[PDB]
Amino acid sequence: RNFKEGSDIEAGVSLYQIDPATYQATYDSAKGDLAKAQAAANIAQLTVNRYQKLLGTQYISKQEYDQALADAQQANAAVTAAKAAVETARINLAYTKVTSPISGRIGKSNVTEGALVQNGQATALATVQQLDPIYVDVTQSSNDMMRLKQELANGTLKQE
Amino acid sequence: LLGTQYISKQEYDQALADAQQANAAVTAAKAAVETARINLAYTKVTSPISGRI
Amino acid sequence: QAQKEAIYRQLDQTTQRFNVGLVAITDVQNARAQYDTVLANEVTARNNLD
Repeated sequence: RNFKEGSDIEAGVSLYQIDPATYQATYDSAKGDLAKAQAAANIAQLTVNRYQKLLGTQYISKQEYDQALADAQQANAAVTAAKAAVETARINLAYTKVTSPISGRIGKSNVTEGALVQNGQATALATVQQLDPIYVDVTQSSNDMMRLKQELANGTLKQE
Repeated sequence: LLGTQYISKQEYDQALADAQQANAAVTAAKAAVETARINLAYTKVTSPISGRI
Repeated sequence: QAQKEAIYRQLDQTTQRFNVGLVAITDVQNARAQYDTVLANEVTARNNLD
C-alpha cells in the first residue's frame, strides 16, 4: 500500500501496488513482440527504401517493388497490432490501481498488504470520496409528488 | 562477410532482421517462462507478509 | 549492340543495386565481366564486319 490512510488523493495517483510479477511478464511478452514486429518491419522498411531508389529505372519492376511496398505497409501494420498489444498490456501493468479517477478523500484500506485481490472483485479496496459538493437523498412520498405535480395546475408556483 | 563486401548488404540486414526478431522471440518466451515460473511461485504459496499465522 | 544495350543495362543496374545494397561485389564484378565479354564479342562483330 502506498498512500496515507484518510488523506486526500488526486486522480491517477498510483498508490496501490498490485503484484506486477504476472503482468510484468505479459508486458515483456508483448513488448518483445513489438520488437518482433518492429525489427521485422524495420527490414521491411529497408526493402522499400532499398527498392524506392530503383523505381522508374531499371531492375525493380514495379510489381516486385509493390510486393515490397506490401511488406512495408503490411508489417508496419503488424507493429500497429503489436504496439497496441503493448498498449493493452501496458494498461494491465501501470493499471495498479489508486485512485479511480475521482480526486477526493480516501477512506480505509479494506484490503491490506498481501491479501489477494481479484479482477473486478466483489468487495472493494478503499473508497475515495469527494465531499464539498454533497448530495442528500431526500425521499418524498408518492401521493405527494402526484399531488404536488397536480398542484402545478393549482399553483404552484416555482420560479425562476 | 561484409567487412570485405562479399555478401549483399540486403541479405545481411535480412539476417539481422531474423537475428533481432528471434532475440525478440526469446524475450517473448523468457517472459512466457516468467509467466509460468511465477505460477510456481503461486504454487508453494508464499506467505506474502510476515507476522503470525 | 542490342546486347550491349542489354548487358550494360544489366551492369548499370547491378551496379545500381550495389550502390543501394542488393548485390554482393561479385555480382557487380561478374556483371562487368559479362558486360566486358559483350565488348569482346561486339568488337569482334565490328572486326568481323570489316
